[PDB]
Amino acid sequence: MKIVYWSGTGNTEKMAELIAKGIIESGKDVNTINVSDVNIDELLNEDILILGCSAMGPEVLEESEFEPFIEEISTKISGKKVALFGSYGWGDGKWMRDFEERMNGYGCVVVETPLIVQNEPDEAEQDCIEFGKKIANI
Ligand SMILES: Cc1cc2nc3c(=O)[nH]c(=O)nc-3n(C[C@H](O)[C@H](O)[C@H](O)COP(=O)(O)O)c2cc1C
Repeated sequence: MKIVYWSGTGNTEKMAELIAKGIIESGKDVNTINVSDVNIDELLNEDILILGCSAMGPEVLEESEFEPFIEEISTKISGKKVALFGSYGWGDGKWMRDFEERMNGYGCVVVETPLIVQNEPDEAEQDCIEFGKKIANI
């Protein structure tokens, strides 16, 4: 499996590692890839796309790297299963409600409720691992 994410300070990156840990504990292999190093073609061969990005700018997806990536794969993901996650600061998840609506609008099936954590996981570490376990059972 593959987990693609963008992280500015390391919060979403830590979530990605914990989600990966959950998948691995379930007995499956998984690779975490920063959005800057992804290969769209190899990624589209995956049955489930696991995507993460922190809340950036005015409650939007990170603009210089993550957003263009989403726009690039948008036309070729209809019917695919996707799991979304990310860290946020002062808001209440607006960017994620929009992200979920967007993915659904592209024809994707959002398999689980998006996982959002405020700031660094810390107390939510097990929640991240459990999310990976749910994804591994799909
Ligand atoms: C320029 C900028 C804009 C941000 N905008 C939002 C926002 O609109 N809503 C929110 O809750 N957090 C916002 N944040 C806070 C981040 O989402 C939060 O610090 C998160 O933990 C960062 O995770 P990361 O290290 O994975 O980037 C913003 C942070 C920065 C640097």
